Amino acid sequence: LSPADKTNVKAAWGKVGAHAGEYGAEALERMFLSFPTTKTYFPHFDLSHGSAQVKGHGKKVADALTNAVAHVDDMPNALSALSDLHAHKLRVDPVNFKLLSHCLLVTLAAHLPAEFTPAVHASLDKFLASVSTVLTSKY
Amino acid sequence: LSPADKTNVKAAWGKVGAHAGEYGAEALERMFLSFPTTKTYFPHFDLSHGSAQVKGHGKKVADALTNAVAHVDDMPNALSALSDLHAHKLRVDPVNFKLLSHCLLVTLAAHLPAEFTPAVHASLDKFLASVSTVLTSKY
Amino acid sequence: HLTPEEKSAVTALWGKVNVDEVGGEALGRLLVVYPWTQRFFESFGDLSTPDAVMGNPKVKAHGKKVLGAFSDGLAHLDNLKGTFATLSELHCDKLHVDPENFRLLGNVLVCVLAHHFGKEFTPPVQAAYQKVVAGVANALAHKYH
Amino acid sequence: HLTPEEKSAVTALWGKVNVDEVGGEALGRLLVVYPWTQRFFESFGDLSTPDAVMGNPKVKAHGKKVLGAFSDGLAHLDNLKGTFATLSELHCDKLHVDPENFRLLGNVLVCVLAHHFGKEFTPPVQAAYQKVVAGVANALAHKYH
Ligand code: HEM
Ligand code: HEM
Ligand code: HEM
Ligand code: HEM
Repeated sequence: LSPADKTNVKAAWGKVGAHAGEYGAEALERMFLSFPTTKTYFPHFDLSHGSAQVKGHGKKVADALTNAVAHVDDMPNALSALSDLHAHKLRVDPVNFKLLSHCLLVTLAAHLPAEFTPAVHASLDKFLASVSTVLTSKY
Repeated sequence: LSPADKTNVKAAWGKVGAHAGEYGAEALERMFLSFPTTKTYFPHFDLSHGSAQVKGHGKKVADALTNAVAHVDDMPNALSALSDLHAHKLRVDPVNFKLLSHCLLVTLAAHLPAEFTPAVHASLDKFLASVSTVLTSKY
Repeated sequence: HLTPEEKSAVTALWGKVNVDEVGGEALGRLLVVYPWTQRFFESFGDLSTPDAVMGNPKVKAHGKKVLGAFSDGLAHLDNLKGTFATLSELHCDKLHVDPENFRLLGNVLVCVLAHHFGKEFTPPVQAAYQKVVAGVANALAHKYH
Repeated sequence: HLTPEEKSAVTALWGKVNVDEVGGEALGRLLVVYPWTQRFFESFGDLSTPDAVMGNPKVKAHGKKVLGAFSDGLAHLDNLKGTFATLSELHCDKLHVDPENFRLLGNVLVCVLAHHFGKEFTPPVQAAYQKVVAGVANALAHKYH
């Protein structure tokens, strides 16, 4: 992750702004619709459209991503508890992280047309990839 | 990785000993036979059985792996030139790194039956995965 | 396997797609985001900078051809395997392109459609298009199966 | 697509495979090396340690069943898709196993065969067995295609 990537990601996530929780909920909804095998990880969840549980989970995921953007240089230390949770208690298959990264990128492209230049797209792809490796680093 | 992973990998690669170049040549031959799409990366090579070019390349790969074992705590700094080569000049598709890792594991299993316990297998798989991520971190 | 509503939505959205720019955008974004794919296009000239990639006439024309292939596949959703037989031959036996790159390009195209259509690219529309691009990649990768 | 020599070599090597231990060993090694696959076997007891995994009677019996399925697939190399239709249904529409784990298990089995047979597991034999396990994984992943 280069300093240009860091600048691009910080700018894009700043223009995301206070819409982060809604964007994360939308990304989770897109993941559930496009890849229904991802829904098996939320057996006790209500995953219908407009669900408050999905809203809250999207807010949590977005806040974790905001913290990661705040700590790009210290992501492994910032995401240690999350990595522990996902890799050990959840046992989440690492392909689902690619799926969620793609859905997050699609949400960002659909909501920020001007910001989604090819360079910003590459920077966000690399940032979400690094987040995924940190969350799967305990395997 | 882990300290136990480091101990297991060091023990296995020490048991490899002075057969490292031959083992690397065998792993490259296995990769060429099982995965013919890998051969495209080496067009000016004679890739027939017993080829001296494949012997020398296997020696080079094995020596790089020995250096990585010796610098398991500083692999990104030890493998910087190699990562630059493979990502910028050669532009190797990252799936071939998984292919070569599998062929190396198969060579190790076939040559060291006693050493290839499940724990050593897991440690070696983790070590080769980390080597692959270091070599693919410069696109 | 698209429902009639999914097929209707996909066709309606594809009706408004610029057949001259979208394929070049998708191909250039693939080359920028996954720069190991540039190895297949070394005869296309300068690809060092994102600006150079997105300003390449060769990239634009090749993306036009790829978009035309996608349109042909969309017009024959029930015969994807037979539609892409020649292209599967060309990509596997001649170019040795890993099938993972087909899904990478399909996801890049989904991102480009989202970027172009905004709020109209709803999650159901995205799910239908994900099914479409997965089918296209599977049909293109048949030679390795 | 196996040549007659590849088929003969695969059959000859499989004739010497211990049908009571190899499958359990391969399944246990899959669980140890890819610990997220343990998610699918939480009714199997203790899997916290590699020793506990390789000492699990449930793992041994399930590995026996998986090895029997592999032997059945090897007996019909030209009808892998039809041989694994019921198992593909079970793994996809009931278990939701990502098809990457099928290739992971095939590669673990290749490693186990190498560890058991040593010098007999020549690179040509390994290439034939890689073809076999790739075909088996493709047949098992048909439901998602
Ligand atoms: C960028 C990627 C991801 C981020 C930032 C993320 C973030 C989070 C956060 C913040 C939590 C709540 C932890 C807590 O409250 O202590 C959580 C829980 C959880 N995550 Fe993720 N996650 C990611 C990827 C995934 C994926 C790909 C899946 C499955 C396909 C997944 C499944 C779960 C599950 C099942 C929970 C438990 C929530 C519950 O049971 O209430 N996560 N994640
Ligand atoms: C553990 C993984 C790998 C290691 C340790 C490794 C190591 C090396 C080394 C030491 C060199 C020589 C560099 C020099 O002489 O300065 C090299 C070159 C090269 N490698 Fe790798 N490599 C790995 C993976 C791969 C893979 C997976 C491929 C392709 C499928 C590949 C393709 C090449 C090519 C084409 C060259 C150029 C050699 C020549 O043109 O003479 N490498 N590698
Ligand atoms: C995923 C969907 C894809 C579609 C629908 C597609 C479609 C096409 C089409 C229509 C052509 C022109 C064939 C001709 O002019 O005779 C072509 C050629 C080519 N494609 Fe693809 N392509 C796809 C993916 C890829 C990817 C991912 C790569 C590389 C990473 C790639 C590399 C090439 C190359 C190098 C050629 C030039 C070969 C030639 O023109 O004869 N393609 N493809
Ligand atoms: C790759 C080749 C594989 C083969 C040939 C195979 C074969 C089998 C067989 C024969 C059964 C028994 C079905 C029955 O008793 O009715 C089974 C069940 C099962 N398999 Fe697989 N398997 C494979 C891969 C996997 C993988 C990679 C996983 C998990 C990561 C998995 C998870 C399961 C589970 C949880 C069951 C129990 C489900 C049930 O019996 O209802 N399998 N498989």
